[PDB]
Amino acid sequence: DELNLLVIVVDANPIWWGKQALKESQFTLSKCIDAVMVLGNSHLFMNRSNKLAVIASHIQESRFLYDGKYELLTSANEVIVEEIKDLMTKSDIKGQHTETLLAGSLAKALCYIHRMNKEVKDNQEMKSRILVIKAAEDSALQYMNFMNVIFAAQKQNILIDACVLDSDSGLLQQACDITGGLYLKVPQMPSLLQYLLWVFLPDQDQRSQLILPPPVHVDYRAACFCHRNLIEIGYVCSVCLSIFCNFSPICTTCETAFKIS
Amino acid sequence: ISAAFLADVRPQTDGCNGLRYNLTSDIIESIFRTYPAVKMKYAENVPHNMTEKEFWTRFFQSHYFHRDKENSNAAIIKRFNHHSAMVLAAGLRIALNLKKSDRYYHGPTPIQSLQYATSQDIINSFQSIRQEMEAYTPKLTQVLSSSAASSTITALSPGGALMQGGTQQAINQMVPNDIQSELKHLYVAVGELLRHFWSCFPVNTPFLEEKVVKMK
Amino acid sequence: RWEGGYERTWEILKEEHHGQVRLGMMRHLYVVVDGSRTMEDQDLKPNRLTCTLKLLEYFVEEYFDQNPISQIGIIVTKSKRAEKLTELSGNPRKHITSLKKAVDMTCHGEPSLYNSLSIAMQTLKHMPGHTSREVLIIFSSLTTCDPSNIYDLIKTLKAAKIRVSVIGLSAEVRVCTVLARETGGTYHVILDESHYKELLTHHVSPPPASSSSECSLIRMGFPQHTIASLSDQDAKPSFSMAHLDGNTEPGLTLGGYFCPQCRAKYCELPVECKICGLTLVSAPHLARSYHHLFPLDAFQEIPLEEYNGERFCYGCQGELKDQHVYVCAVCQNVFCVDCDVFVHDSLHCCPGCIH
Amino acid sequence: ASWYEQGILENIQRNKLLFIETQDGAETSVALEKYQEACENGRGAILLSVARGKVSEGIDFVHHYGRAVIMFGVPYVYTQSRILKARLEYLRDQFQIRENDFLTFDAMRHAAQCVGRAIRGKTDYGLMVFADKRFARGDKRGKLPRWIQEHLTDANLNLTVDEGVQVAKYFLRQMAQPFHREDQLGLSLLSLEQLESEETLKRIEQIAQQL
Amino acid sequence: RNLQEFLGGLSPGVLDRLYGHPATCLAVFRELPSLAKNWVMRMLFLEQPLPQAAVALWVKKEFSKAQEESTGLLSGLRIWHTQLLPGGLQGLILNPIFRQNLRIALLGGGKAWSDDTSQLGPDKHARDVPSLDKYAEERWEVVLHFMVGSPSAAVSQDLAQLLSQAGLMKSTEPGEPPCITSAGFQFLLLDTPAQLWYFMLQYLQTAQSRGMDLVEILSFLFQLSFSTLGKDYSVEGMSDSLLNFLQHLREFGLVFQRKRKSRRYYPTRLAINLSSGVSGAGGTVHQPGFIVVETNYRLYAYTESELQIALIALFSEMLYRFPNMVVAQVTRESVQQAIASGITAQQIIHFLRTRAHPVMLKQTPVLPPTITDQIRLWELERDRLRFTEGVLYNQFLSQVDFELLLAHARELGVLVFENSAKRLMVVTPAGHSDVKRFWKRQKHSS
Ligand SMILES: [Zn+2]
Ligand SMILES: [Zn+2]
Ligand SMILES: [Zn+2]
Ligand SMILES: [Zn+2]
Ligand SMILES: [Zn+2]
Repeated sequence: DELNLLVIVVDANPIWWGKQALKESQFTLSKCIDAVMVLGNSHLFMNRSNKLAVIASHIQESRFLYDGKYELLTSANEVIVEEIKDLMTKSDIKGQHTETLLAGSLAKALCYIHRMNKEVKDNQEMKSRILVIKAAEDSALQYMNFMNVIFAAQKQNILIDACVLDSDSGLLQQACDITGGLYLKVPQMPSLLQYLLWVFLPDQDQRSQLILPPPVHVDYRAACFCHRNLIEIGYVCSVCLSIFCNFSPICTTCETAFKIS
Repeated sequence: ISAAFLADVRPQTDGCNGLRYNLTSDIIESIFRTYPAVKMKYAENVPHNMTEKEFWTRFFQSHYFHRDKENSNAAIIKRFNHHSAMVLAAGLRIALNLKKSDRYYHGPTPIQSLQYATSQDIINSFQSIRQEMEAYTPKLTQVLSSSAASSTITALSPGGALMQGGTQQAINQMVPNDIQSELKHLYVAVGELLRHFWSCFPVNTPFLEEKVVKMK
Repeated sequence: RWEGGYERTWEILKEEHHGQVRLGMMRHLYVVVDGSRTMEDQDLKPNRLTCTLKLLEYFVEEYFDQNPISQIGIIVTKSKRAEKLTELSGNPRKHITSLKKAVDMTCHGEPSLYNSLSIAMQTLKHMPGHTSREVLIIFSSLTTCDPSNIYDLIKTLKAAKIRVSVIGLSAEVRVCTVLARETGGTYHVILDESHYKELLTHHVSPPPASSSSECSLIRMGFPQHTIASLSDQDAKPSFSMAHLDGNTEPGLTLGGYFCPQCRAKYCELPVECKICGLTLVSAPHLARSYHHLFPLDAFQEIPLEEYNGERFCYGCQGELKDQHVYVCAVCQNVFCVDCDVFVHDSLHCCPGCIH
Repeated sequence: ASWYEQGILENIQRNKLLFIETQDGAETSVALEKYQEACENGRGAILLSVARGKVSEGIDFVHHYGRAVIMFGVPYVYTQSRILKARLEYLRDQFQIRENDFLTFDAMRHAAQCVGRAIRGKTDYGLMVFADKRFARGDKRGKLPRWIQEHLTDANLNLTVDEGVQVAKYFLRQMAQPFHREDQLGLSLLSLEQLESEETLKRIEQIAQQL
Repeated sequence: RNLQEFLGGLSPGVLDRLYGHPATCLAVFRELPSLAKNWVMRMLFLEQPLPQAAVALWVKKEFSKAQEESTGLLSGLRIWHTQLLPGGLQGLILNPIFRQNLRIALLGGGKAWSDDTSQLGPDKHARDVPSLDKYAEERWEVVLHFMVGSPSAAVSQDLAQLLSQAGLMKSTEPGEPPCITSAGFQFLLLDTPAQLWYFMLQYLQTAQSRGMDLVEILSFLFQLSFSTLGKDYSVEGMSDSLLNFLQHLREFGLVFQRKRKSRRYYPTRLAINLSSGVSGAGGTVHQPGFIVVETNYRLYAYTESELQIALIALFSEMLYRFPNMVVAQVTRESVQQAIASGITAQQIIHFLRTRAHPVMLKQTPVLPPTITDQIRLWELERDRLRFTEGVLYNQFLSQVDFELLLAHARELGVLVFENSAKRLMVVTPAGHSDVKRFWKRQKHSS
C-alpha cells in the first residue's frame, strides 16, 4: 500500500541551454532529457505502486510531459519525447521574460499531487516527493509565490529536492531545509544521472539507512527595503511587516504613520 | 461561592462508626460567608462556651441543618430564599491600502546576480538550441561513462568533497558533569543579570543610568 | 382497552474574508478551558474533554502554522479556581505535551470565569499596546462562580483593550455574549464536532485591527544558524538558554543561534530573546502570514454545460467532468472543484496570475 | 416539600439557584429582583410561581429572562368555590355554555398568559414546556392561541423527560447561532421598497384571517 | 516457498542462462529488497569492482543486519560476484550478462520477445476480460472437482499423473481413481493463488522429468507476469517444449486459446499473479462471502457448486440441501475426523475467514472468537498423547558417569529426554547403538 510518487520539474529555459550549446560543453539538453527519462524509468521500475509525473517548466508556460524494451517504459519515453519536441519547436520568444516560470510549475505539480491523492483509494497511502533541476538563473519576482508554494508543500508534508547545475539559488536551499528535502549542486553535469541514482533516487526511508553527505548550511539574512542591503537587526513594521534599518515616523509601504508618543 | 457547600458536604460515615468530618477551612469560610449567624455563634461560643467539634455536632443535630405541613413548607421556602439571597449578597463581596506591493515580490532577499544577456544574438542562440533539439534522438552510452562513474563514486566516497567533514569528538566526556552544572549555574546567573541590564535600556531616565552602573 | 384486537397482516405486503483591512500581525492569545463536571458529558464522542483537547491540539498546530509571531497561553478553570496549565510561549511541542497530560485530568467543580479573566489580564497587563490581546474561552457549564462583580472586570478589560471570544457548548449565555460584544470578540455555540472544528479554523485567522489598535515600529533581529566545527579552534560549546529553564540537563550544543544584540544562545526559533527582549525571527516566518495580506478571491462558478471552452483543468490537467467549473477573475483559467478548493484553502495563489 | 425530603431539589439548587415566591408581595419583589440579578450575573436562577400569582399578572420577561417556561398541568380553578359554580350555572342558563368548556377556556387563557410573555420579538426565542398529558386532549389543545398552536408540532405531543431535554438541546443549539437582520428582509421583515411590492401586499392579506 | 527461495537454490548455470532474458532480470530486480534495489541501481553503470568496505560503509550501523540480509540475498542469487581486485581487495561487480540484459530492458535496445501479434490483425473470435476470468475459474473448478473424484470432471491422464507425482492423490489401485492424501487435503484447503503457486512449484521440482527446459519455462512465466490482461500474444517463436507447456497452461485455464492450432493466446490475471506466488496481489477481488457462521456452530452457504459443498462437508455434518442454500453444523466429531484426515485448525479458520459473508464482515471480529477457540481446543485434543520411541537408560550408579554420558549424547545430538535428579535419560533408537558403544568403551578404558 506504499505509493511513492516522484514528481520531476525540468528547467526548460532555452536561453541557458542555448548558451551552454554555444560553449560546446560535453553536456547538452539531450543528455539532460535522457537522464530525466532514465530516472523516471528507474522510479517506475523499482515498484509497481510507484508513480511518475513529469512537468516541463518553460518561460511561456508549464507543459505536462506526463523492440527489447518494456512496453510501458517505451510508451512513456515516446510520449515524453513527443511533448518536449512539440514544446521546444513551438517555443517562440515573444517578450523580454527570461526567468522561467518556476512557481507556476510547482503549483501545477502540487495540484496534480492533490488530485492523485484524492483519486488514491483509502486502502493505500501515497507518499509524494518532488525533485527539481536548476539550470538557468533564479527568479526574484517569484519569491512570494515560491514561499507560498513552500508553505503549502510543508503543510502537505511533501519533500522537495533541488539539483543545481550551474547557478546556485538560496531559495532552493531554504526550501530543502524547510521541507526536509535534499539540496546539492552537481559539479560534473555528464555524471548527473548517477547523482540522481545515488542520492535522489532512494526514498526517505531508504535515505535514512543510507549514509549521505550532510546538508548544506543555509542562512536567513534579510534585505532592508530602503536599500535592499543585508542586515542583522531591523525595525519591523507592525502594519505591513516592512523592515527598515533606521527608525521612521511613517512607513513607506503601508503609508501608515507610526504613532509612537 | 457555590450553593453545593451544604448539600454536597455530608457527614462521612466510615466502615465502623467513623464520623469523618473532614472540616476543611474552605467549607467553614463558605458557611461563614453564607451564614453570618454561624460565625457569630462560633465567635461567642468557641472555644470558651463549647468546643468546635461540639458546635458542629450541635449544628448537625439542630433544626438549622435538618430543615425537614403548611408551616414546614413555608419554613423550608423561607430558608431556601434566605440562603439564595445570602449567596447572592456574598458573591459581590481600519482599511489598509499599501503603496509599494513590489516589496513583497522581492522581500528580505537581497539584490541577486540577475544579469541580462547580450543583444539580439541571444535570440540566434535561442534559435540554435531550437534547431539543435528539433531533430533529437535518445542516447544511452553517452549518458554515463566508467571514468565519470568513478569520479562520482570518489566524490560520494567518505572523506570526499561531497562528504563534508566527518566524525567529531565527544565533548560530553571532555567536560566533567560537575563542571557542566557549574557552567549552567553561571550561565543562568549571567543571563539574569544581563536581562536586568538590558531591561533598563533604552535609558530614558536618570535613575536608569545609576541602575545600569550598579548592574555593571 | 387496546386488547380488543391487534393484527399486522397488512404489514406483510409486497412493496468569508473581510475587506482589505489591518489585521492581528502581533497576537498574544490565551485559551480558557472549562474543567467543571459538565466536561464529562458525552455531547462530543467520547466525552467533551478528550474531543475538546484533541481539537485544541489541532487549533494550536494550525495557529502556529499561520501565526509564527503569536503566543499561546492555556488556562484551566476547575473547582472555582484558575490554573495556568501552560506558560505563554510559542513552542508547539510544550503545548502539545501539556494538552496530552491534561487529557487524563479530572473534571470536577464549577468554572470560575472571573478568576481566569483576572489572571489573563494580569499576565497581559505588562504587554505592549501594539501587540493584540486575544482571549479564547471554552465554556462547557452554563453557570460560573465569581468572587467579585464581573462587570467591573469587564470594564477593566475594555479599558485594557483585550479581545475576548467565547465558544459555548450547551447554549448561549447572555453575560458571555455581552462580554464578547463589549470586548470586540465573537460569541459562538457548538453544534457538533465538525462545527467546533469550523469555529476553531475561523478563529485561527487574525481578527481585524480596530481603530484603537496601535501602530509602532518594532525592531527585530534575524540571527543565522551559527554552527561551530570541532576541527576549527573557534568551537565553543554552550548550553541553550531555553534548555537551561528545564530540570533536565541541557545539551551542550557546539553551535546554534546566537543573539546579535547580546550573544544569547538559543536552539529554537522563532523565539524572542529573553535577555534583551529582542524578537529573534526568520525570513520564512515573516512571509508565512503574507497570504493574509493578499487573500485569494473566490472564482466565478459557471456550470460545465453553460461553459463552452477547455475541457481540461488548468491546474491538474484533469478532464472537466464536474457539474461546476471555477474560472479565475484575473487570468480566466479553468479549475475543477478539487483545485478550486485547494487553491482557496491552501495555495491562496492562482498559477495563471503568477504567469 | 416533597422535593426537599426526597433530596432531588438539593441537586437542583446545586445546578441553579432557587427562588420561590410567597404570599407577601414585599418579599416577592425582593425575590424577583434577586432572580433577575442572578440571571444577569451568569448564575442560574429558577423561579417557581403559580398561574394565578403576581408573576403571571404583571411580570414581563426579557429574552434572557424567558428562556424556559414550564406549565405543570392545566391550571383549573378550584371548583369548591360556590361563586364559581354559581357563575357557571348562570352562564349555562344564559349563554348555553357548558361549565367544563368555560373552565378549560379559563385555564388555557391563564396558561397562555403565563407562557406568552416569554417572547419579545424575532430576536427573542424561548422554550415552552407543558408537563401534562391532559394538554394532549383535542378540546384542551384547541383552546391555545393560534400563533402558539400553529408552532405546536405534533412530533412534540406527549413526549418524555429525555425526549424533551433532547428537543430543548436541539432548539437551543439551532437558535443560539449568530443571525443577521438582513436575512429577515423579504421573509419576516419588510423594508420601504418591499412594502411597495404587490406580491408582498397579497402575502400580508393572506397572513390574516377573519372569523 | 516464495519465488526467490526456489531461484536461490538453482545451479549457477541455470541462473546465468536465465540472466540472458531481460524480463527475468526485471522480475529479479522487482523481487529484491529496497536496499538491494538501490545497490543494483548504483551498480547499473559501474564497470569497475566495488570494495566490500566501501559498500558496507553506505548503510547505517543499526541497519547492518538488513544490509547483510540484502548482501547475502544478492550473493545467493548470483546477481553480483566478487573479484580479486588488485592490491588484495575483493571488489563487487554485477553479472555482465544480467547487467546488460537489465540495461537492454530499461534503457532500450535488443529485440522484442513477441513479434507484434497485430500482424494477424484483429481476432475474429476474441473474448472479453470477464469471459477470460470466468474461463480461468471454470478450469480450476474442473481440476478441483477431478481431485475430489466427481465424474463431472474429466481431465487428461497425464494431468492426474502430475498429481500422483505431486503426491496429492496416490493410485493405490490402478483403474480406480486415486485416493487423495492428507497433502491433497491441505492443498485443497489452501487459497486459490496459493494452490496455483504450490502446484507450479511442484511442477518445477519435476520439470526435468518431462524433458522441458527450466530456463525457457521460467522466462516464459516471467514474460507472462508482465503481460497485459485481455491482450493476446504470438504463440509462434517458441520451442515444442514451450508449446506443450503452453497447452498445459491452457488446460489449467491460466491461458485462453480457442483451438490448439491458434496463434493467439490470452494470459489471465491468475498467470499474472502466479509469479508473485501468494503475496503481491493484496487486492484480490474474490467471490463475495456466502458462508454465514452462527453462535450455535451452524454454517449457512449461499452456494450451489458441489466443490464448496464437499469442502464444507470435509469437516462438518450436512443437515439440509436447499437449491440456493446449504445448512450444516460444526461438530466435534467432524472436526476430529478432519484432523485425523490431516486437516489443521488454521486452514479451516483461514478458509472460513476467506468465505466470510459481508453481513459478518460488519462485526469487528471476522468470526466468533468462541467458535475459533473451540476449534483450536478440539485440534489440541487430538495431539494430547505424545509418542516418542526410544531407549531408556536408568541404571546409572555414579552421577559423574551420568553427566559424562549425557554430555556425550548431547554432543551426538541423539538425546530425547534427560532427568539429572534421578539420573534417567532417553535416547533415540538409532543413536542408542552409538551411546551403547561409547558407554562400553568407557568401561573398557576404566
Ligand atoms: Zn508598514
Ligand atoms: Zn535600510
Ligand atoms: Zn538578546
Ligand atoms: Zn484541477
Ligand atoms: Zn488566476
